[PDB]
Amino acid sequence: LNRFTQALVIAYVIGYVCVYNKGYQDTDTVLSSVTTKVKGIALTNTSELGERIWDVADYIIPPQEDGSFFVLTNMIITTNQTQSKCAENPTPASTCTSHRDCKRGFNDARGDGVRTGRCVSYSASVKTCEVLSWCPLEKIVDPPNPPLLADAENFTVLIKNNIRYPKFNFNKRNILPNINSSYLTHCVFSRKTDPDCPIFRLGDIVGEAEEDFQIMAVRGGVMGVQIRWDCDLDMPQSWCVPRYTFRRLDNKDPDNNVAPGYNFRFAKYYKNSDGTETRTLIKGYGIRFDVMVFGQAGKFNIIPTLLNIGAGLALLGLVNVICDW
Amino acid sequence: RFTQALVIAYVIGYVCVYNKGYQDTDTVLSSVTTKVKGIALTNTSELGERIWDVADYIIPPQEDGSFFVLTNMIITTNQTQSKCAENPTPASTCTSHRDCKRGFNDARGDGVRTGRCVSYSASVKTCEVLSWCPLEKIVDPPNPPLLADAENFTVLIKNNIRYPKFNFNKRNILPNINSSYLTHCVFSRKTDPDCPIFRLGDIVGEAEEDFQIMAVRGGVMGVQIRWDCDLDMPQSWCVPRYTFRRLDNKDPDNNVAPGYNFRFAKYYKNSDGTETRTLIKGYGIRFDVMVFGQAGKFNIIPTLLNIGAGLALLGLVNVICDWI
Amino acid sequence: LNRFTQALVIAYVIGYVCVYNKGYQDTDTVLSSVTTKVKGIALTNTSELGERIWDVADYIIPPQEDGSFFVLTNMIITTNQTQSKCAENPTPASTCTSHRDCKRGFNDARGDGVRTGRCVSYSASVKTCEVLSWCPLEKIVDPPNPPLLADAENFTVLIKNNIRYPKFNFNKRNILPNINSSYLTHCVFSRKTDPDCPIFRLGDIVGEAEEDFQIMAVRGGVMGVQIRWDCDLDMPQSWCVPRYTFRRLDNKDPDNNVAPGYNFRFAKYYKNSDGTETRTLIKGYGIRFDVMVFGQAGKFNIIPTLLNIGAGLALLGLVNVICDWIVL
Ligand SMILES: *[C@@H]1O[C@H](CO)[C@@H](OC2O[C@H](CO)[C@@H](O)[C@H](O)[C@H]2NC(C)=O)[C@H](O)[C@H]1NC(C)=O
Ligand SMILES: *[C@@H]1O[C@H](CO)[C@@H](O[C@@H]2O[C@H](CO)[C@@H](O)[C@H](O)[C@H]2NC(C)=O)[C@H](O)[C@H]1NC(C)=O
Ligand SMILES: *[C@@H]1O[C@H](CO)[C@@H](O)[C@H](O)[C@H]1NC(C)=O
Ligand SMILES: *[C@@H]1O[C@H](CO)[C@@H](O)[C@H](O)[C@H]1NC(C)=O
Ligand SMILES: *[C@@H]1O[C@H](CO)[C@@H](O)[C@H](O)[C@H]1NC(C)=O
Ligand SMILES: *[C@@H]1O[C@H](CO)[C@@H](O)[C@H](O)[C@H]1NC(C)=O
Ligand SMILES: *[C@@H]1O[C@H](CO)[C@@H](O)[C@H](O)[C@H]1NC(C)=O
Ligand SMILES: *[C@@H]1O[C@H](CO)[C@@H](O)[C@H](O)[C@H]1NC(C)=O
Ligand SMILES: *[C@@H]1O[C@H](CO)[C@@H](O)[C@H](O)[C@H]1NC(C)=O
Ligand SMILES: *[C@@H]1O[C@H](CO)[C@@H](O)[C@H](O)[C@H]1NC(C)=O
Ligand SMILES: *[C@@H]1O[C@H](CO)[C@@H](O)[C@H](O)[C@H]1NC(C)=O
Ligand SMILES: *[C@H]1O[C@H](CO)[C@@H](O)[C@H](O)[C@H]1NC(C)=O
Repeated sequence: LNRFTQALVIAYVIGYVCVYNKGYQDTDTVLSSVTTKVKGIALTNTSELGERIWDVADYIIPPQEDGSFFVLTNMIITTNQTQSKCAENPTPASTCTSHRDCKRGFNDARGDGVRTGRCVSYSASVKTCEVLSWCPLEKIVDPPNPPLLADAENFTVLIKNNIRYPKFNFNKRNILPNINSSYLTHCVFSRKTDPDCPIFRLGDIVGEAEEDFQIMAVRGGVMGVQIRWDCDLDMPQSWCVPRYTFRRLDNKDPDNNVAPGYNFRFAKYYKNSDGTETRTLIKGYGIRFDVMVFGQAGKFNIIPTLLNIGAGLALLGLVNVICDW
Repeated sequence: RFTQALVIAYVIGYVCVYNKGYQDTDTVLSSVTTKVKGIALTNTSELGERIWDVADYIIPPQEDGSFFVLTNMIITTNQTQSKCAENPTPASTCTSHRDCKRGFNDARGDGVRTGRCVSYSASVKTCEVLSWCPLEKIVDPPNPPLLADAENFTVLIKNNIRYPKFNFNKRNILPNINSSYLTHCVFSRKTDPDCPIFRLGDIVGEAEEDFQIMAVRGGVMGVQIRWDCDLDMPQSWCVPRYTFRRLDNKDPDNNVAPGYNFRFAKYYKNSDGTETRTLIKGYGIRFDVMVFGQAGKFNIIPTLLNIGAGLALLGLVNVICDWI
Repeated sequence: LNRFTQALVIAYVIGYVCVYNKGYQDTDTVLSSVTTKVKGIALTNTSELGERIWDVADYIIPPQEDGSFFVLTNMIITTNQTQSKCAENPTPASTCTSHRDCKRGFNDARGDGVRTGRCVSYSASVKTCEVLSWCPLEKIVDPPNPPLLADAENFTVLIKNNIRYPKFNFNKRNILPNINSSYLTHCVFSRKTDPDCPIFRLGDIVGEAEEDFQIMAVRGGVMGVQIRWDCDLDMPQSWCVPRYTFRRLDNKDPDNNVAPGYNFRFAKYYKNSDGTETRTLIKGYGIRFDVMVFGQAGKFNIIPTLLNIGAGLALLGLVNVICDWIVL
């Protein structure tokens, strides 16, 4: 059996660990850099404001980040805000019977405005603590449904990705050389037909991830666009190609978390003709796209090959001793 | 027979529990999400009581992972494209039209120099420059900080992570957690260790620093999240380890641009159609969420490899020590 | 010749793989954090707008990102935009003979504005589909040359980089301790004279990368500022130093790609005195600087050393068999 185990370990190292595990290569992680450009426009027949356009280029993307990017899909717009005092929103913690309940400063922190000791009426029927803040306060209301920027589904993002492996002084780009420029003029990614088209539709991105753009885009979320560069360096540089994946990253489950979906506040400031400041507060919901790039590669190397082969010999010594037992 | 019992206790006992060398390694793919909550009041000198809603007014701008909380500032207003005197400086000062060179003397004092020489005041005179005017006065930042209420702010930090190799992923919000809990919990090493909502002050504090001394001139806080999991263990044992470091140097010497700050502006189309802007030198603390980690389950490839060398190693151990 | 191969593998492991490959160390990747601050100002004698200043601090850098940063170098400014209906731009797809060609909503998506069914004249000689949108449209024209913010070449960016190796509880900063503060007051990086000056001039950055700031800055691009921390931790902590590299990242070749160079749109919003909104649309071209920090380090360790030595012994066993076959 001594000649049998010896033929087993030789088929175990060369056959198993050197093609299946490919242990004869040195590893190297990817040094990445990405670039996005979103194209589209969206209409909205607001209740009172009437038809309105949002050019996803300028109006839709706060702000214009490096790798990742954020597409506005839904919103609650508070206007004509000015530095002033006013009534908090009706709430067990905010409600007051008189000047005694309102404490200056402390009752402030809670309702997004600083409380002055004064107690005022939120309306005729009810009364609550006065707060100085950006006024009028933001109404407490649910986001519109369907989403205003529902046209977002049909947007499209061009994703350029240059990568390099420092160790192997090798680099490549997600736009393969065998590609027409007129092709990228109107192509759009799809696993089936056009797999090399770096322009992805937003909906397709969310879809592919087993989700639904229209249900998401109401309260927001974050989509992970994973690009994987797993190349065999010893193979032709032509075989090196990006593998695109798509995940929803945040939790949809209302329980067992907080800040469901994804959203943030931002503002537009306007010097009124009176010289006084006013701002428009915007609670924007949307989908944030995180472009996550990673990978590994390796050519042949004598250092790792000899070191694995060496242990394969010592391992055949034990194996023949395991055959004796 | 004694050395053979030593190497067996050396590999299985030492390198396979202490070094845990029977596992395959994998680095983390991370993704984070922050939301800062708070508000702050300022009784400016002249401007009087004023509110800054850390949500909208306090965070320029709203970045991905990391985020930046405005804590102090020097506000220059009513800026317009125009000419005016540079700030008094050995390089900028002039005796007459001869000292002011057009364009060149520009680069230095944050405005372009027209050949003209003008008085910065009655007693002194310096090169005229076109620029955003009036210039930003040269003054120290307020102390205490205006947005000193910042200490008491709180940041929710969500962190989803995945290990590609082991097709495994977890989130910093553990499943054994009420939603009402996260409604008002606040992190603390002692009582609530699983509360992902950290107070800013606590963050700076924990790092052995002081929010009020920092927030005056600014700095950058590293919020390190470490995911070191044993994948062969139950997926339930996989948990984030939070650390806190100040990253920038507080020492005035041996560096430049102490603390952390930047300029930004607010533009306003005047009714005359002419442009004016408000220049703001914002100081603050920038929070860098740095996520990293490693994990590994059992694997025959690495185990046999290491055991193999352990045998060859007992050959040199017994042959070389017998020679000694 | 067996005593010969045994002296060969010994000189192969200790001599080759343990000094040249340094395989006796454990590896560790760098934890990084960077901070940039760009300083400069730039003038522009626009056609009609006359002399104008852009303080790279505030006016030049949309927006103020974490690691990477973006310097505005060229632009096409569309002003007095307001929500309104107006003619699309002349195009085979947009052109219309009458009300019949213009479909409400659908002909919208294409020309950056939503089409109302009505067909209007883009001018006296031609007519095209009316669209509601931010109006007037952005004229279709090529970016100015030379670039308006051509003064950008002479800007300078301070790049502060703190790094740490978690495993070895070791950390260091790209500003070495042997450095005066007055030095960094006016130093400027150069491979030759001042190699330890973390304040790089933009042009020098692009130059070093074998490119030209003035040709780039017209249509934009992205520069990779690579910082490499390759330290030997068993060596004195003083030998640990950053190596700076520079490499244009985007493709200049017009063919075999799209979105050549680098640019984006952004806007300035103004509440008109009438209460109505107006905005200034800006197609900004520029160079985006990506600070890419990476590295590896390692001290001595018995685990990896014994491992490699162990295989060197088994390797000497087969090496005896290699000279056997050579003997025939
Ligand atoms: C440029 O020219 C090619 C013309 O064939 C085109 O190739 C294909 O594109 C379609 C996309 O739906 C595939 O259905 C089709 O199989 C491909 N055709 C063949 C057989 O070549 C390329 O896509 C264009 N650019 C390149 C070079 O990829
Ligand atoms: C999850 O939910 C419950 C309900 O809020 C928490 O219960 C509180 O928990 C503690 C610890 O057992 C009690 O001492 C308190 O009396 C409870 N508070 C009140 C007033 O209801 C429970 O702690 C939470 N579990 C976790 C995630 O630790
Ligand atoms: C948008 O809103 C109005 C008011 O309901 C409607 O009359 C008009 O048709 C709508 N426009 C489009 C293009 O849908
Ligand atoms: C997106 O695409 C299709 C095809 O144009 C269109 O019919 C549908 O209305 C679009 N969805 C939205 C909500 O814009
Ligand atoms: C802030 O400043 C003024 C002026 O001294 C004072 O009258 C007012 O009470 C202060 N506001 C608060 C609520 O702290
Ligand atoms: C702003 O600009 C003009 C510049 O001449 C000056 O007259 C005016 O005083 C300034 N306005 C304010 C409110 O300070
Ligand atoms: C935040 O909290 C405590 C609450 O008692 C208070 O003492 C402190 O003044 C607050 N800090 C600041 C700086 O407002
Ligand atoms: C800029 O533009 C004008 C108009 O051509 C010229 O008169 C003026 O000298 C220029 N300014 C500078 C400082 O170069
Ligand atoms: C800007 O917008 C309006 C509305 O279309 C137009 O009537 C007006 O002429 C424009 N103003 C200027 C300054 O050209
Ligand atoms: C920048 O620097 C050089 C050297 O001072 C100067 O000759 C050149 O004019 C400058 N470039 C621009 C665009 O001002
Ligand atoms: C600091 O000081 C001395 C002053 O003579 C000078 O030689 C040296 O170059 C400076 N060191 C650095 C790091 O610039
Ligand atoms: C917004 O709010 C206040 C409410 O009293 C009103 O005085 C002001 O005119 C409004 N601003 C405009 C001009 O829309």
